Order: sequence, then C-alpha cells, then structure tokens
Amino acid sequence: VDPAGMSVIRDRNQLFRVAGEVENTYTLKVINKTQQVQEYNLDVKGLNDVSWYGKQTIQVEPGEVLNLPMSLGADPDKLNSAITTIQFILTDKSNEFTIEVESRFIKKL
Repeated sequence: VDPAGMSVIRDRNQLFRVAGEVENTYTLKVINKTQQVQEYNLDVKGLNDVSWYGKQTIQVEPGEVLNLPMSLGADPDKLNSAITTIQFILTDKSNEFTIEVESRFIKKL
C-alpha cells in the first residue's frame, strides 16, 4: 500500500495562452495515505526548456486529498516536436518514495 498517491488530469480545453511560451494546464491530485503529516516535492521531466507555474513543495495532512491546478510553459523553439511525453513526479523523501505519472505537453501546431 503506497504511502502517497498522485493522479494527473491534463485539461481537454487548452487555451494555449502564448509569457512568450506556449502553456499547458494540469491538475494534480495528491493523497497522503499515512497517519502522519508528510512533505512532497512535485516535478516534471521530459522538457528541455520549461517554466513551472504552481505548487512545487507541499505539506499534506493524514488522509488529506489535495487538488493542485498548475501550468507548464515552454519556449516552442526548443520543443523537439508538437507532442512531448512528460512525467510528473511526486517525491516523498521521508518515506523514500516517488510516484511517476505520465502526461503530455502539446503545442498548438
């Protein structure tokens, strides 16, 4: 039984708000499945140039479910293609535990 949980929703309606970066919006759902307060770091991997906009480090209460709206910005000139595979990563150092959830970063064209 994992000490933490995370799921990710990348929004269907992407406003593509071109920040001279292209943006994508996401909601992270995080749960502490332990009986103690925990601290998590949130990260993304898979973009060679990216701006992060939103919660990065959080304190979560026992059984607390958190809902975390955020966005990623990338310079389109540094994107390899219109669709990039990314992973969001929750790191819970204290239980020496990570969760990885795969998602996508997608440009307008």
